[PDB]
Amino acid sequence: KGEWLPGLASPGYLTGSLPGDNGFDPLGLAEDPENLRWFVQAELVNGRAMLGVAGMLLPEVFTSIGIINVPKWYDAGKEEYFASSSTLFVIEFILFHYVEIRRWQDIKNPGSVNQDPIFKQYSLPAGEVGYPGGIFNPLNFAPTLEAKEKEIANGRLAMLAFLGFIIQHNVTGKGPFDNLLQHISDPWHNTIVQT
Amino acid sequence: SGLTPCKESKQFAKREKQSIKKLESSLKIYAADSAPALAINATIEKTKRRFDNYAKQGLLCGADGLPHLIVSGDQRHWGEFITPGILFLYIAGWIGWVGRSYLIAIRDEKKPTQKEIIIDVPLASRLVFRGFSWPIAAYRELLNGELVAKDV
Amino acid sequence: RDLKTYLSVAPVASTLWFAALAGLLIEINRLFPDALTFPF
Amino acid sequence: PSLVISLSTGLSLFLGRFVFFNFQRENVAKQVPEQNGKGTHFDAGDERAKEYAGLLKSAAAIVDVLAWGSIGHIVAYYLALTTS
Amino acid sequence: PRPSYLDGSAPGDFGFDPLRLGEVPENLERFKESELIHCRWAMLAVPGILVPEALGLGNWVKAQEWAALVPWGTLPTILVIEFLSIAFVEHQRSMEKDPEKKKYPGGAFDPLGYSKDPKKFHEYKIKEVKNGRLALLAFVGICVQQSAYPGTGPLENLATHLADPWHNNIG
Ligand code: CLA
Ligand code: CLA
Ligand code: CLA
Ligand SMILES: CC1=C(/C=C/C(C)=C/C=C/C(C)=C\C=C\C=C(C)\C=C\C=C(C)\C=C\C2=C(C)CCCC2(C)C)C(C)(C)CCC1
Ligand SMILES: O=P(O)(O)OC[C@H](O)CO
Repeated sequence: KGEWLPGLASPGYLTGSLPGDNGFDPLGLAEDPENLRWFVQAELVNGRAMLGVAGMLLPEVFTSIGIINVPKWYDAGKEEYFASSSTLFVIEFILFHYVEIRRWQDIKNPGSVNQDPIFKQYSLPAGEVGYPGGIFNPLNFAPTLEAKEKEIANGRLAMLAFLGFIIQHNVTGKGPFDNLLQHISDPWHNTIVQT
Repeated sequence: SGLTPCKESKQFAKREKQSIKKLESSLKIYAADSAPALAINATIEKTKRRFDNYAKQGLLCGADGLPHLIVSGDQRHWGEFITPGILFLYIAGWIGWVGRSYLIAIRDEKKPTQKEIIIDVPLASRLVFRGFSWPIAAYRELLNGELVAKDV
Repeated sequence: RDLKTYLSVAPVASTLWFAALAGLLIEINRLFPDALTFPF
Repeated sequence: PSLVISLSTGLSLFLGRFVFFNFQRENVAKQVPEQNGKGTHFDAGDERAKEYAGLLKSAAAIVDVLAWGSIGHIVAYYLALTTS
Repeated sequence: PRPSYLDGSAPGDFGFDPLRLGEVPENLERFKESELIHCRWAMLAVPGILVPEALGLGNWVKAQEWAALVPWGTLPTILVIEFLSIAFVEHQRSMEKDPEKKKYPGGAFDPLGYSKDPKKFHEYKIKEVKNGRLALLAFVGICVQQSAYPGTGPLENLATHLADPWHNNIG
């Protein structure tokens, strides 16, 4: 597709077949095709940030006027539990454990599309490692093609967005949104330059 | 860890006072307003400062009155070895990975030794930053980080 | 003028590199002297 | 009491003779006895020892007797010593 | 995928040997025999440690403290009996003719004749293992749990009491 810099030029590995291709691999990590197929998966799973960054941002701005009285994202350690914290990790771990390995196989051989315990029923019908249709897409949207590039691009910004959140928190000692609104206190003086 | 922290230390505290008095003894012969004066006083504030900082960051200090580092891995004292250690290996690998990447690029064609004594090839095309992500050499390991000529 | 560059690309490179490295290290020590640990 | 000795020495003899006898002998066949060169005895003129090994009994040599019993006594003393 | 030797026809064979432990055939038959026995002792035992606890006996651990401090109610007495006997049986079982009686001795050991059946004998087998592997796992669960020294059952009671108690662990 496009190019991140007009000169220098895209590498041969960056054909454009992949959604979100812009010829940006100055270092050269993804040069071995096996290397890409793995980093392609990592970019999607990391990218899909989005879920979280929106998860730490939006509830912070829903508690803007006093609609909800929930603690900050960096204060939600306790007691956000009807079962205490240490209960939840194990539950989160054990089962995520299960989902993650199954997801793992599809990267090497697709796969595990079928249901399991189920006595007499269907299985996922799909193709492509990074994106599995099925209830994963109950609406049955369009696995196109551009969105696949939309998906990425939004995930990439979210990533940078996360990196922003955590850093900014440090120094700006408080909320990435207070932050956001401390800047708005007529900026032009409210810059990171301050810190 | 029979050591009691540099804060509640009487020896390490005494050692601070001993050092600055000796420095103060020296400025008495130069007359303030003079050069050797600040240099001595600038040395004194640095002395007070380093003693002040060591007590802040923890540092246990033995009976001798000097800080002893703990490298057991204790979370309370990670900054004494692990965190600087992680920083070292990062730079240590980075150098290792950049150097290896160079000799590899040189080998095909040319006179390879020409590039070794003279490197009018700087970072080759752009090899240095490649080290920013050296740890991804773990993925080079699963493929061909090693040659199969001798043993496995 | 190709010649001067190469000239600067022999073991001298090492001196320039180590001079630049020393300068960096010393200046780092000026801003942060008496460093027995990494506390952040 | 001396009784502990005999009971244990007694059981051992029983075991070697009936319960474990086959296994022992089996291992020995697949094992001995010396090599050089090969076979020892060829030089170092010593060298079994067939007679004492000879036993008109349906199996158990005398050596076996000494061998099995000794283990038994050790155990007996082991226990006898131990209680005190 | 599936290892080359693990066909699937074997009783309890689901394709698991990540370290290729049974790649060598004559020892794979050795391990298969070793499995049931480990399985047989264990299955016998778990009930052994649960029912007594159910009747009330401070768990299997306290069950064993008596020796530490009729008929033959003495550690010395019992030990010899446990010893000489468990020796008689076993190191007799060795037979090593037709994989320890095909690993299924049958005969007198099948007084009720479930071995006679063709397919039932095989389905009976796969059932026996799976239950067995289940025990082995349970035993380990019990051991790890008991390593804190309270109760295999009482443990259930404690969790049952509340889902709130948390293991954490290292974790
Ligand atoms: C997990 C995150 C992640 C992953 C796995 C990928 C993976 C990929 N990218 Mg992507 N990218 C990302 C984030 C990511 N990207 C972000 C946030 C941006 C915005 C700049 C981009 C912009 C981008 C462009 C323009 C292109 C790609 C492309 C690619 C593909 C080829 C290059 C490659 O192998 O990447 C290697 C994976 C890594 C290098 C992961 C580790 C990176 C380091 C360790 C993180 C740095 C942290 C941060 C800088 C710390 C602070 C620094 C300090 C100075 C403040 C590959 C699928 C190329 C493509 O063709 O897409 C198909 C393409 O041209 N990416
Ligand atoms: C993907 C990351 C992610 C995302 C997207 C979210 C998103 C959200 N979180 Mg969450 N969270 C996360 C991660 C994330 N979280 C993590 C990792 C933790 C640690 C556990 C938490 C812990 C947490 C807690 C403790 C809570 C949340 C809550 C919420 C919701 C906040 C808004 C709300 O109260 O309900 C949404 C707002 C509405 C539904 C408004 C409409 C209400 C209807 C229409 C009723 C009508 C009432 C009346 C008629 C309206 C008139 C009112 C008028 C007077 C103004 C929001 C969906 C809060 C929540 O659970 O929400 C219920 C809250 O309790 N999170
Ligand atoms: C027979 C299998 C089995 C069963 C039924 C249990 C049951 C229980 N365990 Mg145990 N456990 C097991 C095996 C098992 N465990 C093994 C093999 C280990 C060694 C790692 C442990 C280590 C362990 C610890 C440290 C603790 C328990 C605790 C508990 C109790 C509830 C809390 C809990 O489970 O935390 C979660 C523990 C695990 C998830 C360990 C993994 C065990 C496997 C996944 C369960 C069996 C697998 C199988 C698919 C189960 C399906 C159900 C069916 C078998 C009935 C509950 C009675 C807790 C307790 O003491 O509460 C009072 C406690 O903290 N277990
Ligand atoms: C933790 C810790 C500790 C410990 C440690 C240890 C003990 C460990 C270890 C370790 C080990 C025991 C390791 C090993 C190994 C191995 C091998 C086998 C190797 C390798 C390698 C390679 C291959 C490399 C390569 C490269 C790179 C990658 C970089 C650059 C260089 C080159 C290029 C050279 C202490 C406690 C002390 C301290 C604290 C922390
Ligand atoms: O294509 P862009 O301009 O949205 O580039 C992506 C940003 O650098 C962050 O995702």
